Amino acid sequence: MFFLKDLSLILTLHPSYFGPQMNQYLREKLLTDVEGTCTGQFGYIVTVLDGMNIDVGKGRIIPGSGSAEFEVKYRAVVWKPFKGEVVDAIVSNVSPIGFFADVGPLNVFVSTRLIPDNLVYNPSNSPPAYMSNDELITKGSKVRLKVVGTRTDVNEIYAIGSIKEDFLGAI
Amino acid sequence: ELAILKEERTTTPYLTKYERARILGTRALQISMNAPVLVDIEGETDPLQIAMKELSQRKIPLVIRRYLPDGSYEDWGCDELIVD
Amino acid sequence: EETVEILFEAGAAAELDDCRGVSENVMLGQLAPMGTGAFDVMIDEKLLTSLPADYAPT
Amino acid sequence: GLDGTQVERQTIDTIPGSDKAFHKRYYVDLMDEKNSIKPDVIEYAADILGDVELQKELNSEYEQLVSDRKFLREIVFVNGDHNWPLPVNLRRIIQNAQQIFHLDRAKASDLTIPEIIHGVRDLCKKLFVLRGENELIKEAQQNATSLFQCLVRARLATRRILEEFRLNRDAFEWVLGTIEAQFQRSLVHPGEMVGVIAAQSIGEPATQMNVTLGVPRLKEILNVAKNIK
Amino acid sequence: QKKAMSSRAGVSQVLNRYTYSSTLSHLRRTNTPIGRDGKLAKPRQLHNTHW
Amino acid sequence: SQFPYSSAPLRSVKEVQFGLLSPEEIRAISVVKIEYPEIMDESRQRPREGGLNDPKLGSIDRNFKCQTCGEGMAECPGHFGHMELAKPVFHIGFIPKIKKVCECICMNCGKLLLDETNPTMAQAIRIRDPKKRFNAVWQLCKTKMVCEADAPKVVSRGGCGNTQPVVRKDGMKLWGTWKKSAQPERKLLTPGEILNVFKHISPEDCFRLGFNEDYARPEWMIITVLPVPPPQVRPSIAMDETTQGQDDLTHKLSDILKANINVQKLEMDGSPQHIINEVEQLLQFHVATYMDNDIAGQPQALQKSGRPVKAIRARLKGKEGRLRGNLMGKRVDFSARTVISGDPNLELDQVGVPISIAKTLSYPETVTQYNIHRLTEYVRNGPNEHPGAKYVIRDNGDRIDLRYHKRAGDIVLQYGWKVERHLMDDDPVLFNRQPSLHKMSMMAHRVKVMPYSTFRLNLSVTSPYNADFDGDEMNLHVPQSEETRAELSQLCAVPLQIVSPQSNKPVMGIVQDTLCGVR
Amino acid sequence: GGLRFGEMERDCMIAHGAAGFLKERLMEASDAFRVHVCGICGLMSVIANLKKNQFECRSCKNKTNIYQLHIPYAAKLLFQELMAMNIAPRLYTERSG
Amino acid sequence: VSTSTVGARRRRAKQQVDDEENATLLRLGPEFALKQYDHDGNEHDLIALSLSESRLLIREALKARSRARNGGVIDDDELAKVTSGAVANGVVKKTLDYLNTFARFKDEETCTAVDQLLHLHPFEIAQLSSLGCEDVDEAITLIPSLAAKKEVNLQRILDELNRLEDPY
Amino acid sequence: IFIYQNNITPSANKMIPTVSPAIIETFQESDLVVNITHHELVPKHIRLSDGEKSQLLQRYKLKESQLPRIQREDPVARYLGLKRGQVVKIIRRSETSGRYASYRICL
DNA sequence: CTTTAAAGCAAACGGTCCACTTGTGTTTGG
DNA sequence: CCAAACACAAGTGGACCGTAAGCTCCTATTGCTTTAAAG
RNA sequence: AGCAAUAGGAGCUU
Ligand SMILES: [Mg+2]
Ligand SMILES: [Zn+2]
Ligand SMILES: [Zn+2]
Repeated sequence: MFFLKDLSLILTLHPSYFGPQMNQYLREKLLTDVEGTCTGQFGYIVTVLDGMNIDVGKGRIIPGSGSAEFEVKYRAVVWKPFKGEVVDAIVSNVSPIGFFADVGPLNVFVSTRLIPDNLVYNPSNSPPAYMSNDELITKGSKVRLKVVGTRTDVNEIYAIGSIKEDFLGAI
Repeated sequence: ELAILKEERTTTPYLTKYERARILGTRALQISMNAPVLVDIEGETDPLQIAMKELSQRKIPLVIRRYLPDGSYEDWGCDELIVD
Repeated sequence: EETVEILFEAGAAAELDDCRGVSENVMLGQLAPMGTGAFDVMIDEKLLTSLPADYAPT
Repeated sequence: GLDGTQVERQTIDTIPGSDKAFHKRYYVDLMDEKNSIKPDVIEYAADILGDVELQKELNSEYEQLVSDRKFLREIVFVNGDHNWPLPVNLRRIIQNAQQIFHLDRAKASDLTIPEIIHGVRDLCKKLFVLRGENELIKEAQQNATSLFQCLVRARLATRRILEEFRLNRDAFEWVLGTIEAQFQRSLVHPGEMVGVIAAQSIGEPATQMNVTLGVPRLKEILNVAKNIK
Repeated sequence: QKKAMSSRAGVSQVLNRYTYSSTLSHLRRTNTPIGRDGKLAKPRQLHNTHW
Repeated sequence: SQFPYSSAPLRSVKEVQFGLLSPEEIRAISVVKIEYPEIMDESRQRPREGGLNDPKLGSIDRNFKCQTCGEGMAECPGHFGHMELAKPVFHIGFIPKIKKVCECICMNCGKLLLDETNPTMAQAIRIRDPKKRFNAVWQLCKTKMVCEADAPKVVSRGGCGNTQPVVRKDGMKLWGTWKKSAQPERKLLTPGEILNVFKHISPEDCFRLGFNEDYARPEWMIITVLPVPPPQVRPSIAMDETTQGQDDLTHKLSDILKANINVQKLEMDGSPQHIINEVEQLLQFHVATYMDNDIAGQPQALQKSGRPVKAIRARLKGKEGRLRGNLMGKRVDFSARTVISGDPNLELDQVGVPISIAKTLSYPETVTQYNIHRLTEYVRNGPNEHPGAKYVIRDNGDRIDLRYHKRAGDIVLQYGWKVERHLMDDDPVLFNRQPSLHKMSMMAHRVKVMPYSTFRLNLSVTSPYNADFDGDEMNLHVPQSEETRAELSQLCAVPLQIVSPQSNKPVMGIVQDTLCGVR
Repeated sequence: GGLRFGEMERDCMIAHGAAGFLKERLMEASDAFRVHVCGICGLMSVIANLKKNQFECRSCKNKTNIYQLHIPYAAKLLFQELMAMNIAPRLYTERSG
Repeated sequence: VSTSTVGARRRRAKQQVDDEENATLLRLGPEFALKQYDHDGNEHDLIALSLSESRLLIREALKARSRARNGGVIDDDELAKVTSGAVANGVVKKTLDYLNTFARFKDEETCTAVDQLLHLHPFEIAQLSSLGCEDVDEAITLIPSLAAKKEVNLQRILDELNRLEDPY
Repeated sequence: IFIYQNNITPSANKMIPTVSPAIIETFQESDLVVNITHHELVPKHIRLSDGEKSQLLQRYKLKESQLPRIQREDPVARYLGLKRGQVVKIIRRSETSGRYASYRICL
């Protein structure tokens, strides 16, 4: 789920870059650096509210190196899942051992054992998809799916859900 | 929060010896790191002497943050402190 | 003086060292809040933005 | 508030002497013709005699000098010593001013009494050891520079400036401006490690040194002893 | 050997052969093992009986 | 920049928080349990895992890496192990404070003998300083010889009513005299019983005596598991090209392990009560002298050479210990020393530097667009001709030694690179004579390169140094950066020290022949 | 070998107010080192694998709050000996109170 | 690297079992304290954003930064482009399309109305604006914490919500 | 103020502080024979008021513990009836500046 | 019958701090 | 108002820790001996 | 592209 997060990023600037439009160069550096990164403690940083109007303040020269440090404080929006929270999605992949659903920036895959047993897979249908009597899961469908697991890998994270519970699955 | 407004700044208006020494060292390191030079470079190649010329012409772009014993501080640009 | 006894007493009482002294900053190899290290040097923006636009980062 | 390299021994001239010598050096009289300024030193000599709106300022100056005399004699230096280390050396300032502006030929001086008095008053209100509009700041600032103001007023007295040193207006402005700047240069810098400097300044003389004296006595003092030799 | 502490040190020294007089002096040297732990300047003093 | 890139941000230490290490955290930060005494496996090539040279503890070899962090000898800090003790033992550096807490508290129910009811202690609690509070509570609470169950209708404070012992110290054994009611039965207080009593102290009780709930818990002053330092702290050495003896700490840890195993050979079989005490006391003594081998009134843990063991405390104290011998002062690179000579023809702030020293010492000069021709001339000149250069540092830290490089003509200097050129004329160097009694005994001079291996000084500066030319030697320190060059030239320079603050008079004058000649 | 920059040399540099020169003598002209500390426990118990870019304080079960510090190697050795005598010196990079 | 107002969290001797997450039981982690702070350290109420406020904020920020880039001079598949980097564009495009596929409140007017009506724990406050529910049952079973508060009002609040819900 | 002759025994002395809200101080007659504030080495002490103490602390951006201190048992604090937290102002001779004002806080 | 490896075994004078001894005072209870 | 025993106050003996700075060279020692086991 | 430690003794300049 998306949270508005106050966060900072300390930076280092070479003396060669010490020109008259420096602060805007650092703003562009921040926008390139942070727009897309994952952190295990926050989630996923999709955008930044009021990107061009971040205040870099006054940087301090590090004694011995001559490079500037900036505590660029700003308020942004981050998206983090939590186990036991219900999140909607749309299926991306399909496979006999389960399917993938894109959640926020990520993609969630649900395993075969965690699926209502009235759902039956089909490798021969056109289009290929899970079926049932009165239940359908095809590409482009919506899935109100619960998260029951999230491993934190620094670059890309993955969440494994479960549609075995009531009020969940095809919608 | 801890910064002091430019009106109630009660420190000396004069650059001290330690501030001058450290400012010159830092500027010399900066110019020696291929930083742009604000003064007109005529003859000298030593980064420290270039830094001295810039300091005399009030063209060194640095700020001294003078910490008080209670943790608060005052900010003075080098160009507004008076150099002897 | 009394280095080991003082360190033991500091351990046994959970002393917090504020690292404002000279010797303490010396043994950690840091800049002492002394002489040239009694202040900080920031980067001024108001004076910098007067430079020619061609001396800029690319 | 001064850096310890910046002070030099100077005589405080209001301290020594008899009251008659004090009176003759410093007291001026406008109505009284003889005890006034010698006429042959100033342009405006004839305009001086008989005035009152100027004898008031002269009396205020003389009373300030008597206040300094009493203060130094009764509170600070009760035993009469008047040669003390102080900031900017004024003898050297005066002699440099004489050299630069060529004070020979005993020329008519264009330096009026009210301008002298107001110049010295403004100077005495321009020696900043502490800056701030607070009230304890003002009290500490005036306590800081009381002795140096006593020196500057004992030296730059109207009779002395006009007769003994014969400064004109240009030399006067130069002396005042130089006193401002050199006093501002005599101040200790924030960040000074006065403790290490003091420790070395005390310990080094110990390397060259029935009352107990020298190293054992200094050891008694520093190793605070419940009984001494 | 196992009681090197609490034993007198420097009782034997390498004979100084830098020059002849240095050898002659080293062969006639004397040492009072008072030790430097103690600032009593009295035993360091040239005394009348030294004549 | 000579450190390989790490992604964490670099910051400096603002606060140091001392405290004890709990057994839980000692076990937690460890990487391998240590139980086997014997150093090598069986004299058999990469010794026994779980011994004192486990590769998990870290690498001390140049061509081997740490099996815990996978880093070279340069970067690996070393890693701690742990070695569980069969019985708990006192920390040697806390026995007096263990005694004082034993005297203060109730040794049966773990409660302060007096409460806030008594106003003297009710105000002794009110000291903010832990040490003053502890002193003010111990000096009152030490004399009440019972844990009264009623605060002075019957209202119970929860106390017990057991009498208090008169604690005494005899070596490492804490005796406590119970004067019942005649014959006061004096019994030995073992570290384990005191540990059990100490675990019962409540957090607020703990606060009153002046300890801490998170950092210093009174039972952590009793050792139950012992950290094993990495081999970096106790490296081996080589005596004649094939032989090695372990450091004192290593043999001490081996002796402790032997003692531990002997303890574990008594509670498993017959032990007629005059061997359990002996062996447990052997463990106590080995552990004590592993930390402090200067304990009053007992023999010292000795080496088979007859010397005493170099304990950690002895490692830390004295002129030659860690603090004063390696932290307050230390040996430094880029320094020189030789006899000084006088030169009437030098300026006051000039020092004459021998050619050989001028070529041995060096200054790193960043390549820029104002000094590139001069630096390339220095690179071509080489490290055997003056003015030349000794090293070229690439923008990533790779050194190009110009001695062994046969093709010195084929080096082009890049911008931002660094050349460690020779010592040259007008370089500011710090110049110093011992003893340095005042700030003017060590001053910065401008260099002038000269033959004839002495240092040259103008004769008026020999007074602040207290130097003359009858054998004296003086030290020269070369600043290795621009900040230090500027600091030297703008604060320590000879012209700036002519007037001293000691007596607000000059210290340099005209001396020793110019004075006679001018007269 | 090198020359000893003893305590009185440090006193003279302190009197001169040359802080940068003193730091440079004692660090870059001598045993400068780099260590990693735990942002939670402040002990140098951080297991660092720089080529795999992975850090962990296993006591605190921490992999994200870890900081590096440049300190004298003699200071690191001092802290390790203190840890060997059960004393915990905790190096914290920010003030609390 | 990426840090926030959450600072020391220093090590007390004791641990806490109450550190695992369970979004059913109001356990979120030591980053979303019941009383947040701002970039000036001043105290400030926790923020738990529904899909509507967040969508409006992101659209606003993107169009503001586009007008800033343009010197002062319409679709999520285009509006997400303002970021830098292909991964950035992809993540913001997926997020924006997700917002426009489940945004029952497609305007600032109804977002303001629900803000007024709602202002109770901000978690469930936002989840009501995010999870359509017919009657009391879905709310009290999918969100099990509404039981032990004795201020429900779900019936009429949800009625007015689904009433204000625009067609699709 | 309870002026006594010979000794005040510690048993009696303990009742002195427990008699709030009144204040009891004691002096021995032998100590009072000479007034020590008239001594040349003893400069004039003037206890500050609460408002002036606050002004002093704010002017120097100070905490109470960062001031030079004076014991409540100091002969001039005892002579002045100083209670804990009260600050005296001490004007004294200064050979470098003429006049110097010192402030001490009571333990 | 000889060699190697591992384990065990000897005989200077000053001063801050801590509480046991020596001493004085209370205030219950008749 | 006065007798008393134990609550409460110092005086006193004898424990530890430290003793300028920097530098040079040379020289010796780095565990040893006895018993037991294996080839 | 890699030159042990600990001790004692004698010295140098203050
Ligand atoms: Mg000499
Ligand atoms: Zn009890
Ligand atoms: Zn940790």
